[PDB]
Amino acid sequence: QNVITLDTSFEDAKTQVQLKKIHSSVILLYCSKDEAVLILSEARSLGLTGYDFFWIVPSLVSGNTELIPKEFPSGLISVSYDDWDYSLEARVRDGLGILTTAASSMLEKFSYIPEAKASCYGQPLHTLHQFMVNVTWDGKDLSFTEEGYQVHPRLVVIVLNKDREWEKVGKWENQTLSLRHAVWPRYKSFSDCE
Amino acid sequence: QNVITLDTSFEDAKTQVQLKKIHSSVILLYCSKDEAVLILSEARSLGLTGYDFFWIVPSLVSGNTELIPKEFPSGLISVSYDDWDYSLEARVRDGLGILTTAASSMLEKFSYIPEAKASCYGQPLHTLHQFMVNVTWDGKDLSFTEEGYQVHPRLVVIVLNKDREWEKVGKWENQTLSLRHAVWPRYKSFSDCE
Amino acid sequence: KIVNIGAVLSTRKHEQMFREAVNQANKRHGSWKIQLNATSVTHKPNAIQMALSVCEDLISSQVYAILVSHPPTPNDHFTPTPVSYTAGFYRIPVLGLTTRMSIYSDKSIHLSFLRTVPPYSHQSSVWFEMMRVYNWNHIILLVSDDHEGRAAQKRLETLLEERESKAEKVLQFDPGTKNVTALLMEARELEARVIILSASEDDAATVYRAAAMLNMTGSGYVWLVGEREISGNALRYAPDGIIGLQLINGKNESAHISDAVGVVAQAVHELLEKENITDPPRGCVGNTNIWKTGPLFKRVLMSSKYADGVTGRVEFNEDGDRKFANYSIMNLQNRKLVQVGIYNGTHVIPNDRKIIWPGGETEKPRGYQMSTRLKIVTIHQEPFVYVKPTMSDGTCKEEFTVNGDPVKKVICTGPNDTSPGSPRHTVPQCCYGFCIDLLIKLARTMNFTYEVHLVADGKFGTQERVNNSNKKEWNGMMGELLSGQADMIVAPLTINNERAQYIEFSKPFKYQGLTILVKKERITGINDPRLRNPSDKFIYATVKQSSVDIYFRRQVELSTMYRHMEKHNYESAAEAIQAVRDNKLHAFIWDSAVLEFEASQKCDLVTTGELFFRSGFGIGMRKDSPWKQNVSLSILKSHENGFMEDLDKTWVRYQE
Ligand SMILES: *[C@@H]1O[C@H](CO)[C@@H](O[C@@H]2O[C@H](CO)[C@@H](O)[C@H](O)[C@H]2NC(C)=O)[C@H](O)[C@H]1NC(C)=O
Ligand SMILES: *[C@@H]1O[C@H](CO)[C@@H](O[C@@H]2O[C@H](CO)[C@@H](O)[C@H](O)[C@H]2NC(C)=O)[C@H](O)[C@H]1NC(C)=O
Ligand SMILES: *[C@@H]1O[C@H](CO)[C@@H](O[C@@H]2O[C@H](CO)[C@@H](O)[C@H](O)[C@H]2NC(C)=O)[C@H](O)[C@H]1NC(C)=O
Ligand SMILES: *[C@@H]1O[C@H](CO)[C@@H](O[C@@H]2O[C@H](CO)[C@@H](O)[C@H](O)[C@H]2NC(C)=O)[C@H](O)[C@H]1NC(C)=O
Ligand SMILES: *[C@@H]1O[C@H](CO)[C@@H](O)[C@H](O)[C@H]1NC(C)=O
Ligand SMILES: *[C@@H]1O[C@H](CO)[C@@H](O)[C@H](O)[C@H]1NC(C)=O
Ligand SMILES: *[C@@H]1O[C@H](CO)[C@@H](O)[C@H](O)[C@H]1NC(C)=O
Ligand SMILES: *[C@@H]1O[C@H](CO)[C@@H](O)[C@H](O)[C@H]1NC(C)=O
Ligand SMILES: *[C@@H]1O[C@H](CO)[C@@H](O)[C@H](O)[C@H]1NC(C)=O
Ligand SMILES: *[C@@H]1O[C@H](CO)[C@@H](O)[C@H](O)[C@H]1NC(C)=O
Ligand SMILES: *[C@@H]1O[C@H](CO)[C@@H](O)[C@H](O)[C@H]1NC(C)=O
Ligand SMILES: *[C@@H]1O[C@H](CO)[C@@H](O)[C@H](O)[C@H]1NC(C)=O
Ligand SMILES: *[C@@H]1O[C@H](CO)[C@@H](O)[C@H](O)[C@H]1NC(C)=O
Ligand SMILES: *[C@@H]1O[C@H](CO)[C@@H](O)[C@H](O)[C@H]1NC(C)=O
Ligand SMILES: *[C@@H]1O[C@H](CO)[C@@H](O)[C@H](O)[C@H]1NC(C)=O
Repeated sequence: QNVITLDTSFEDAKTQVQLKKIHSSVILLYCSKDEAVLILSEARSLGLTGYDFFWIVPSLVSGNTELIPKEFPSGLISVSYDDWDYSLEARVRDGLGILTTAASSMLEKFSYIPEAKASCYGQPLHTLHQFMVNVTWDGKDLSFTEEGYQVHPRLVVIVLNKDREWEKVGKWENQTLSLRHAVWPRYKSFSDCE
Repeated sequence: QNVITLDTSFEDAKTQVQLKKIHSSVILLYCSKDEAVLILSEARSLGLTGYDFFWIVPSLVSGNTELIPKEFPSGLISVSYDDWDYSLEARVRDGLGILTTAASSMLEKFSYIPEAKASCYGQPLHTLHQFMVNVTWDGKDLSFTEEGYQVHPRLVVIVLNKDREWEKVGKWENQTLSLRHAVWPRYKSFSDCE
Repeated sequence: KIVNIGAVLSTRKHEQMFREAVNQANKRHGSWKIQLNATSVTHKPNAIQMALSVCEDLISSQVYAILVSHPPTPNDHFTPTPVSYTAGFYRIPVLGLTTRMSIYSDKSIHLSFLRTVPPYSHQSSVWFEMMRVYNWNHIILLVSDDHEGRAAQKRLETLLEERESKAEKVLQFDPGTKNVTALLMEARELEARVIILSASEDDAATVYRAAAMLNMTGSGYVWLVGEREISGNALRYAPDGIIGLQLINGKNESAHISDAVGVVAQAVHELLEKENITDPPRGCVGNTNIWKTGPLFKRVLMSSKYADGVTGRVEFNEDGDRKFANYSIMNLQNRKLVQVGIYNGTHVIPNDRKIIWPGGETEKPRGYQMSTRLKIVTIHQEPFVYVKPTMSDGTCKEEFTVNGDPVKKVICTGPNDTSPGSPRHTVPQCCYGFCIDLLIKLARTMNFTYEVHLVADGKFGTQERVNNSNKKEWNGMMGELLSGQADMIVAPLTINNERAQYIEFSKPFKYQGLTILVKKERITGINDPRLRNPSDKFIYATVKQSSVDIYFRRQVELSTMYRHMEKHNYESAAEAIQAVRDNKLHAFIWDSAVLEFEASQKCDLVTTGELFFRSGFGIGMRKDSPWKQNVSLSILKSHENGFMEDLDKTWVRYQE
């Protein structure tokens, strides 16, 4: 069924007509955080949080894993990468590895690599931007795209359990998606009255 | 669809959940005139007043023809026995016809039928309570029921147009409907927001 | 600052009690400048001057709430009506105190009436609570009073809607008549023995006499009545062991008036907290407008919650009735009213006394005296149910088969087809054949007797609309099934969708489909396109009001044939066989094995090659009943062995 768009900050007057067009099972939602809270509260009021009614949201909806807000159905599928396994110390260690790898592999090409800006007050060719398209440290493929993305990052597929927590379900390879549950787990109590 | 009732003066919190489940076209609404303005205002605020939808009400809200609030949807279908073709004089003529028919027909069985009470201070076999069934005066089948109603009563089917007035549309046979307009148009302009 | 409160009251002592309750209502309710005034009126023998005195007193008084507490000494009918109508004209609230008629529950008449007593209809709730104690599910409802008893019947059907288990039979009649014995026979013939009655005194005494004439005080009978049946002359002729209901402090007048005055007092002290307060003026001087905060003050009175009370916790429901009322459950221990139970609104507790039943010992009546006799209806089907007139005197000629096996014949009852066309005798007759021997095997399996009768008119039964109000009804064998005249249809009944919605089906004992009988030039079944648009050379039809009619009414592409064969439908199958034998037809639509049997009888009769609607003949059954499991298991036991093959060797496989 065609893509449902919203006009403005909804009065629950005209966007409700667009939401009543939905008779399918799985709904994809792409909006900001408070907009997701309002739309999921509306779908709770519309009864669109059922056992057959699945919701798959990106990391832009979730934001962070240490804060899980209210009005999320217990069984909300999210795709993010904020993992405790890829911890923040490992994050900054990989960042230092990428920076030192770029500086070292550019040092073999050009000598005067430290060329910094003087100051913020009082008003470049050998740059590291055009160099680290294919960079690799500790065997981890941390190469950078033209639009500033990791080529093979660690995509983590999580769900909301029966105790208001985000359980890690799936990890993602370079091509395949390594899943944990072949049979889809129900998560029957998405809310209370179900 | 489901039969939706209310509990109290609506909080627009949980009765709204009962109203959001409605997605079919035709809605039959049974509530008083003091309640119908608030209920139709809540329906208009939730987008339940499209020209795909239809609202048919009984004579409980359609009272005074002059008193029409702005919250009535242009396209409301009501039914009332108030006929502008039969005024009060024709109705009292029909009532006198019923009374004289019962008096002249009951006289053929027993003579001294009228026996009035003497006075209202300090307190019968043949009555017209069980004789009113077989009455026919001037061709009008004005027969009565066991519950006290009419067997073939005069009904009027009215609509609410865009001119914010009531138009006499549907008249009545012995048992079935006679529509002036077999074409049912949109009656689309509830307001300019469609 | 004053508040006037009117009161319609009987005595002179309770006038002093009302004034004392007004004085006690002004005791602890604050030092505010409001006061409470008392006004009391007495009886008049006629109600017109009662309403006249009430309006002349209370128009000049400007009261807010009126208490009406008429005790019925001469007549038990409608004495608190006129004050209620008079104050409901101006939408002034009336608190009824002694009346309990369910006509006051409908607020379409009484616009501004409430009462702190529960009516008799909520007794049905207790009667629903009588079902969960002893696990009863089938009841027999006998409603005498047509004034308020329909409301109690509606409340009982509303409360049994949650279980989705209807009553077995409800009965309504007119109060005043005495000869109601046929209603008692209809209550007798059913398997349940739970009898629920709501009546006045005199009709209850009448049905008590007529039940004492008909052994209805014995073992197994359960009598369950209300307050109006355990008093008056009905108490003098009441059957022993009866279970009745009684209001705890239902005629204690003083504490009842005091609790009502406390309710009115807290309603007034809540009403003064709000603004936009008006007064109902002197209505006799040109005042046709109602009091403007009428529904507001009524909404205050409806949602008025209380935890104080001498009688107990008083609370109004969504219809203005007393919630959670304590009831006494009384038993009649040999013409002695004995309290055996108490009723809080959610649960029943019996006391240390034992509930002596109307029969023998103290064991509970398992009120399902299930019948070993089953009413059997069937139609005359020529390969299945042979129906043949008796030889000498109500008896069958003992005929033998080809193996010397005697044909197991039964004495059924066969009426003729046209009852005004001929002198109709309704003589007994002989029934045998396929389905009759199947029924004899079923009665051989489980210990139950049977009474085979036949249908009044030769139709299976169709969903046919009646003329007045366009209402749907049923006829035929299904019409005699749903009317209680039948219990188990053992007949060639075709299983489809519209029948299984209303009745239940066993597993099918015969598997066959629809086919075409012709005279032999090929036809090749339903897929001949020349029969799709028939003419005067294609004269074919089916049996009037058969399953073929419904099956061709559902399928829309078969509508044209359905618009043709509706002009030539026949009353029975053998008439169609005799018509097509003389070439007055060209084809016929009927089931498979019947037409194969007719082809085995007559060589010119030819069945076609195609076959459609592969369905099954099973046994037509009732609703939820103990004849669902073992009947299907006995049919399946007849399928697993060669007994169905032996029945085929009797008539189905048998050629001539
Ligand atoms: C308070 O109630 C008393 C008793 O009902 C009222 O006194 C009556 O006033 C009427 C006025 O016509 C007299 O005819 C009666 O004689 C009085 N009572 C008796 C003795 O029956 C009194 O007027 C009320 N006061 C107010 C206005 O609050
Ligand atoms: C039931 O009837 C009895 C008859 O005695 C009454 O109860 C007594 O009423 C008097 C007068 O109001 C009170 O002083 C007593 O407190 C009551 N009895 C007790 C508890 O001793 C009353 O009319 C009715 N209701 C009650 C309270 O049972
Ligand atoms: C009437 O009221 C009492 C409470 O005073 C009810 O007792 C409760 O009943 C439920 C269900 O049986 C229990 O789960 C609660 O524990 C009970 N509470 C108390 C405080 O007793 C009682 O059920 C009601 N009906 C009767 C008379 O049985
Ligand atoms: C249906 O047939 C079964 C055959 O097993 C009957 O079940 C037995 O009948 C007794 C009767 O008291 C029951 O207590 C048991 O459930 C069964 N036997 C035992 C001891 O297991 C069943 O009664 C039949 N139902 C009817 C009457 O149609
Ligand atoms: C990495 O990218 C550079 C261009 O920036 C390219 O010249 C080089 O061949 C690549 N590395 C490999 C796979 O040799
Ligand atoms: C993709 O996956 C593996 C890691 O699982 C990686 O080493 C390699 O680059 C890729 N190999 C394949 C199968 O293409
Ligand atoms: C009513 O009276 C008239 C008298 O001709 C006649 O139609 C018939 O006897 C009666 N019909 C009914 C409905 O009783
Ligand atoms: C009612 O039926 C009669 C025929 O029985 C017919 O003459 C009459 O016109 C009908 N009345 C109406 C309102 O059509
Ligand atoms: C009227 O009274 C008798 C009394 O036995 C009752 O059986 C019957 O139902 C009524 N009518 C008759 C005599 O059939
Ligand atoms: C009541 O029961 C007896 C049982 O012997 C039987 O004669 C008949 O069914 C009834 N007789 C009466 C009316 O006493
Ligand atoms: C209450 O009274 C005030 C003053 O007369 C009035 O303005 C107001 O309309 C009333 N309350 C309502 C309906 O808001
Ligand atoms: C019923 O009786 C019990 C026991 O005296 C009491 O606790 C309860 O409040 C009573 N309920 C009412 C409303 O009379
Ligand atoms: C039923 O049928 C026959 C023949 O139609 C008819 O004469 C009679 O009324 C009934 N039975 C008897 C007694 O023959
Ligand atoms: C027949 O009924 C009797 C009495 O209930 C019972 O003893 C017996 O088991 C039943 N079955 C047979 C053998 O027909
Ligand atoms: C209803 O009309 C039908 C004809 O369509 C007729 O057979 C029947 O007798 C009428 N009344 C009843 C008793 O249903």
